[PDB]
Amino acid sequence: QVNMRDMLKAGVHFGHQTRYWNPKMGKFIFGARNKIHIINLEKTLPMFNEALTFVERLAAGKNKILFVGTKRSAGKIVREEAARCGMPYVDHRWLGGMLTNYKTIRQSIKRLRDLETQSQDGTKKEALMRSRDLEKLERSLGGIKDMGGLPDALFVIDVDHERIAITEANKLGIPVIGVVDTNSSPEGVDYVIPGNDDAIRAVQLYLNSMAEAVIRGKQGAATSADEFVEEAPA
Amino acid sequence: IRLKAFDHRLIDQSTQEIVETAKRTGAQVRGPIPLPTRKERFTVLISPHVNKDARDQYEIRTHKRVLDIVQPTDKTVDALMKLDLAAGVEVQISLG
Amino acid sequence: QKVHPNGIRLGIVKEHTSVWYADRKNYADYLFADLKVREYLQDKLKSASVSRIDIHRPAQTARITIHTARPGIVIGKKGEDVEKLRQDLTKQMGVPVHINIEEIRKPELDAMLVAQSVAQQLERRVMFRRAMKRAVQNAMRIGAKGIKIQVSGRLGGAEIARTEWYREGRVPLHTLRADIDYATYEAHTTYGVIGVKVWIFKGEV
Amino acid sequence: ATQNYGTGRRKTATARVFLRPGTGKISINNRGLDQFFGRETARMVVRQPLELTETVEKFDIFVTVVGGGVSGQAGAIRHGITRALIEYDETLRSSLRKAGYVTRDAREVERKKVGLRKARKRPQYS
RNA sequence: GCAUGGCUGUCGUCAGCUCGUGUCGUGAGAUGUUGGGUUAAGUCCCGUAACGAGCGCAACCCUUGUCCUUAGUUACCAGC
Ligand SMILES: [Mg+2]
Repeated sequence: QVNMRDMLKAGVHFGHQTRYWNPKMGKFIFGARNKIHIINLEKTLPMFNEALTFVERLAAGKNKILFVGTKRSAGKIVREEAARCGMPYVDHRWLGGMLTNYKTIRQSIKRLRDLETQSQDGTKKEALMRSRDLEKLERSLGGIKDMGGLPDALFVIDVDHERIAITEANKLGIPVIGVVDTNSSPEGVDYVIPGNDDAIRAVQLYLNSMAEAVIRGKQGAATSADEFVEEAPA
Repeated sequence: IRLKAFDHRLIDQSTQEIVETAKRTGAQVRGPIPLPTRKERFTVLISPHVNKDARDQYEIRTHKRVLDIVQPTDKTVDALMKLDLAAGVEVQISLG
Repeated sequence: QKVHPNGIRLGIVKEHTSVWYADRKNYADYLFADLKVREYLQDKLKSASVSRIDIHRPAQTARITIHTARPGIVIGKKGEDVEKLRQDLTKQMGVPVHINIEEIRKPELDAMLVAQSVAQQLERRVMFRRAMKRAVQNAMRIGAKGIKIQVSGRLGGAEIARTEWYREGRVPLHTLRADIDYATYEAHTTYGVIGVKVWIFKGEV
Repeated sequence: ATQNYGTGRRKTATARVFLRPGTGKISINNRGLDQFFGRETARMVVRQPLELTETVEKFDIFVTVVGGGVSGQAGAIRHGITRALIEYDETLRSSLRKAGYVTRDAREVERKKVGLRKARKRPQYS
């Protein structure tokens, strides 16, 4: 969490290289040891703690938090520490136009709400002609079972990989919780996390903080769900 | 008995309207026998002013169907002929 | 080009409008009756819209089922037209004639009834498209799954033969399993002749 | 009993072939085999499935064939007797599936199409 | 027949032709519909600022080739 040896042992400090580089990020750098850039260690955790402050500020306010960043290599922690009743997530490539073309996706979730139940029956290959399409819809639309509204918290684990969702977020005005690296640019993201995406430990120790802060947000929402009707502790 | 109509969704669906409604009244009537089918092709030209190799060809059918009694003792089907004629079935009687 | 959508499905979808067996010596003496009946009846029933006129021949006389969506105009004060025509259909068709009248509830889902209204609107000097954008959505609030309407002809212009084409929904035409209506009624304006085609697609199988 | 019924069709022919134990009695439509098929090579082609299965001397053969052409009836018998030989067992099944005798030849004549003159020949243009 | 409806030829039974919403472009546009593999086929698979839908292709129809059931006169002759 806030502990320093969580930052030291996970592999946060190291960057990509010295030629893969961006001087709009270079304020938040510490050195260039052995031709690999070393990120700053002391400005991270004040920024990192205040990111979880506004996660918990939203999480007790009856809204949604969206987890993205689908890489097949190290995105399985996003597959794992999610999929509960307050946070949607994604599993495949981010579709071009989702927040802005949400009227179409409302029509394409109509197929999703049937083909699970439609496999009750199961001719012979004709059952396989429709049970094949259930795999692709599970691969992309499976993580979103929510319908209605727009997610009030986009948590991007990798900014350099997905400029698609950041553009479609700022067209609508929703907060973006990005995790930038050395090479990626700190523009478009709202609450920055100057961290690293080059280890399974660092991608896990960024996300144990996030799914815990919404449980306490739900524990805070369960603390406050009596405040909605009763006024004596409210 | 012999039957003539234009489509097999009448004439082979009115034999059961006769076989059931005569064997009920005691007399024995055997299974109906098909006959060969009339087939007449009509190749007509299709363009108003001439272009010869564009054509269209039709065909008119006529289904036949023959019943066979064993013991004639029922005038029941003689009254039930307006029932057994429905739209396009013609029945010439051969009460064997 | 686009062989007629009844002539490919006589069989798997629809049936004939007239069923009667005839010998080879009287086959061409019942057709000439039944073809100048339909030219007679539609010229009399220009109003009280008529879609289908079926003719059966039972034993030795006749039967006719005229379909209207407004039967009260034809049966007016208990058959003042019914017995009047039944006297005078025998004068063209020497057998005694039956006349039977049903209803065409949902009149905006049969193609002849729709396309007669198009000739009425386009001879009242109504706009060629404001008449037809409203004549498809009205036939899509209730019923069909696809409608095409082609309007071809002079269309008001000087030397202009344009074709309006508007479509909604789904209309197949190379599926014999489906069920398609079709009708071509024309229009005589103060200049030119406008022909209208309608392809109301009801449910399949 | 031992009477065996065999049918076979090739090029709009149809042959009733009866097969029962006997001594070389080959008779077709109350005619001898050399007398019926006048001067052709198919006088031996009707024996080709018979001498393959080494039963040329051990059966009576009674054949009644209708329709077809001259050398189309001879093919009907050859297909016809192979169905009659396999009423016994499937010992000679593999001796005839490999021989290419059991499959009915599907190659039938093709209809005249409009514009064309034959089934596929069309007139000359320039 | 250059005032037009109706009906037919033609490219060509060739595999294409368009729309909705979205984003890029000052705009005419474009993207979907491109890439890799494959197919008689814009037929499929993997990819991917596009996600879908229609017309088409395929199948649905007819006929010919195998067998089964129902049927035996005017058709049929193995047994008598
Ligand atoms: Mg194209």
